[PDB]
Amino acid sequence: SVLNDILARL
Amino acid sequence: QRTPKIQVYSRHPAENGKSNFLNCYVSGFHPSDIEVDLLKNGERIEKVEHSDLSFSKDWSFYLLYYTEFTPTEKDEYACRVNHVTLSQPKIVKWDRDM
Amino acid sequence: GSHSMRYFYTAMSRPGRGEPRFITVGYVDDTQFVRFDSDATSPRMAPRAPWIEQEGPEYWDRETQISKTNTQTYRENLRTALRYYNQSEAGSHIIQRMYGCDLGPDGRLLRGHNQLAYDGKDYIALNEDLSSWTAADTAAQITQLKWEAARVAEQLRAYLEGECVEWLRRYLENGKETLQRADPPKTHVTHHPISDHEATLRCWALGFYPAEITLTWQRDGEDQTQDTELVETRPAGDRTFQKWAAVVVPSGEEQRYTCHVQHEGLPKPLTLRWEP
Ligand code: NA
Ligand code: NA
Repeated sequence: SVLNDILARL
Repeated sequence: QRTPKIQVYSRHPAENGKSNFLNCYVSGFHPSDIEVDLLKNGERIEKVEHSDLSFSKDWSFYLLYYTEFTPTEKDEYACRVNHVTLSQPKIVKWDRDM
Repeated sequence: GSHSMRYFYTAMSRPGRGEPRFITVGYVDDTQFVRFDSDATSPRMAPRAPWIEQEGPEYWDRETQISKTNTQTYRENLRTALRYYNQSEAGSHIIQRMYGCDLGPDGRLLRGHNQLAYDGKDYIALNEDLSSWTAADTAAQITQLKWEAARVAEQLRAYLEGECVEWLRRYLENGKETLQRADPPKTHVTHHPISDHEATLRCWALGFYPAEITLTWQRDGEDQTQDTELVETRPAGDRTFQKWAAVVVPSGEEQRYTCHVQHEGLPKPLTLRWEP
């Protein structure tokens, strides 16, 4: 299952 | 920019008359845009599938193109590959011993 | 064996040809099991292995919504990268990401991974401690500072030690009959005359899973690495892999050469020679 790391940005 | 490696080969050791799969494995390339055709006697095969685009530890991409075929003594098969790193499309002939 | 799970993200801009494409593929060991492609008519995380098909609608909905969000996040990341490298909007560029967990033979976390590349060059990597970053250049140092402020490593460490391991163990159990089955190579040596002076011995390994294998030629017991043509391990299309190693040998000297095959599907390392 994928990581929910939305809000991380370059 | 990294130019593709190309291997053309069969899923199983080839026997004239027996159904098999023709594989064209394209790897080591960057960027990701690439054109691959499987050729039978110089003509583009229509019923070709390919794996989902992925990449290796060194970030270079790879793809497998394949089609079902039945090798014969005289039919010539090949893979034609175009990539930004290539001035002209590259044709690699299927050699059943490679 | 030791098992791993990996997700691979690719975002590819293409000015003049629509918004950047975003793809995700997930692997357990050498088996791909999901894919997402923003170019699809109705983009969804979709199954690519039988043992994941049984996951319920909540699974597929969560994976899809995260991937659709990731499509937008990585288009923003591509715009950011242009500012970080003083690049124009006319060129094509690529961000790649891989992350996931490795399990030891005991089944516990061996190590975790999270790395990014920009245009095929390493950009930033989570260190093995899962708490510090290695930036490759001054652009990646800007990202590092942003990720230190947003506790990105902390979230990754939690995922990599917790959910990533737990999901991998679940997948390994559900796909036990394939994921936890090594297939040994079928091996042979072929002989291809070059001249009356020389011939190629080609040591084949076919039908093996997983892809990790070692093929080596020895001449009188001395490894022939610098004189061996070794093709890249290649997929057969039926989940297994193929590889060969070839040396050019003087005609009549073939019996001095031995091929050695190591693969985790084998009870013992194999030694072969040409059998005329
Ligand atoms: Na986050
Ligand atoms: Na570039």
